[PDB]
Amino acid sequence: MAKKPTALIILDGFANRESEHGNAVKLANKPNFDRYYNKYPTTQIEASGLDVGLPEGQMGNSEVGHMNIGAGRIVYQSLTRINKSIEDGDFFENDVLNNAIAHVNSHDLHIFGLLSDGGVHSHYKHLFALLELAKKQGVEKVYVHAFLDGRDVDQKSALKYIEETEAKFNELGIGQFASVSGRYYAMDRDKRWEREEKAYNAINFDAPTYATAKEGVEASYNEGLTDEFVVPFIVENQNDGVVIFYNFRPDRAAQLSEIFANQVKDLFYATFTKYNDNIDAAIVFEKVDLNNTIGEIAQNNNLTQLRIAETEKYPHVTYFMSGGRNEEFKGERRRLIDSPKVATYDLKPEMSAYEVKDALLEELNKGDLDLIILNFANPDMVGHSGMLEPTIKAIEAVDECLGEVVDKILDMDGYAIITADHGNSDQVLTDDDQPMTTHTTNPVPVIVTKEGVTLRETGRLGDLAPTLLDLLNVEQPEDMTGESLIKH
Amino acid sequence: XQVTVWWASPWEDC
Ligand SMILES: [Mn+2]
Ligand SMILES: [Mn+2]
Repeated sequence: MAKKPTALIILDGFANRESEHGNAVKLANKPNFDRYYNKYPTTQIEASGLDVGLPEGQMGNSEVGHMNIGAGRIVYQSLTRINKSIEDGDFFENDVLNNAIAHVNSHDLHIFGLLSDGGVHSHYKHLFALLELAKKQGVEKVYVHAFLDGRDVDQKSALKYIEETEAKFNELGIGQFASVSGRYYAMDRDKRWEREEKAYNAINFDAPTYATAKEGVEASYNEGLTDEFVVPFIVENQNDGVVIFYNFRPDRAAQLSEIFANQVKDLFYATFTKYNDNIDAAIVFEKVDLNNTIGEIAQNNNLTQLRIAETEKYPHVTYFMSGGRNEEFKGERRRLIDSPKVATYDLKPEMSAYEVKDALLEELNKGDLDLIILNFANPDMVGHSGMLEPTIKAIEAVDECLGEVVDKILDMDGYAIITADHGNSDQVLTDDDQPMTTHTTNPVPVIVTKEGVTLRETGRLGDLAPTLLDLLNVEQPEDMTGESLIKH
Repeated sequence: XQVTVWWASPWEDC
């Protein structure tokens, strides 16, 4: 039969902020959003930091946000999980780590990794935990092979990390630097194996040599070359030749993992996480499998669903919404609308929002949809320009589309949840009027277009799918630890 | 995005 639709409408990069200064959200003329906001129940929810599985303080983002929305739970990221296992001790009881330690004592340990607190590919505090573990289980020879960042952190900051780590070597008693390589060598990913080789060699074959890590790095600086581009080198008398790789992101660790792996005998080789490097390694950390995301629950209650967005947020309403899964669920269909081909979207702030809107109206007119997941990309994609007037026009175009969409849903006696996945356009200028081109940490609005209900006064993205299921009168599975924003 | 995977900073280095 024909169905009354329930729609989640994600205004990407659109959050609540008090001041109007650099606040495209407030300066925009958005009569439709404002009409719905004044008429219908509203609240505001957290989309950053620990509430979306990120470290405390970290702005949210589209990938994390769409995964938390779809999952109906906090989806904990790798960095957050590792940090928690250290704070809670699990790390030190880790079988693959205690195995590794036992193996070098029976043959009586190198450590590879990006040495910074960038948190994109690694974190050196995890190195500090490896050391401490080895100091508990009494390891004698620990050699640290350092890859220098300058890319996820300040361009010239390696000396700070090296100094803190040797202090740890001293405050702890074991460990030393055998080799030092800019990530431009040890963490290439564009199949540039001339660069990988220099790093392989430093780790003790033909390669530059210096008396300390500090010395080689300072030599690089004097030659105009910062941390990322540091030519690999050995630390004098400190590298006795040849293992744990504490990077947790595969794409930049794989090529070096393949050179090293692809002649030594009886080598224990572990990676913090499984890389696509084609070799047999012990894996320190296993992923959480996400099941019973909203798409799966819709499918298992025989509901039809639509995922729709233009190119820039199409992965987000498909792969990320479905919990890291490309395959459609049974009953699921999708509409991809091509984004404009421009280098930056301030050149066409309406992007393809009107074509997204028209495609949605086409699908709603079929009358066969239980569940709709729609994203309007514009506030985030234009707000990354740090330009106020383009981002205003982006929000105004979305607001006009939003009115046609929500009015049709309401005329089909359906329901909409209007929200966002994190902030951006709520601050496109700094307080000194410079461009502000990142996401924000601000909480996101929520409108539920059902009269006579009351919403909880706070929440998080993990609560949105429970709310949808509430409106659908569908049972919520245990895997979804979030809670519906509608009070009962 | 594509170069990486969901559990390895898909918002960065793209
Ligand atoms: Mn987003
Ligand atoms: Mn963004």
